[PDB]
Amino acid sequence: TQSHYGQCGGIGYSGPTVCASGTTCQVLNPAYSQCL
Repeated sequence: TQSHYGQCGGIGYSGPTVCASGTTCQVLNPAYSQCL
């Protein structure tokens, strides 16, 4: 899984798109899905 503060999604986003537990794959803005 992806670590705390590591980016998860948003801007048609590739790479480690699956967060660690406790933290959420966020939706702060359309581009900004992060592990918070």
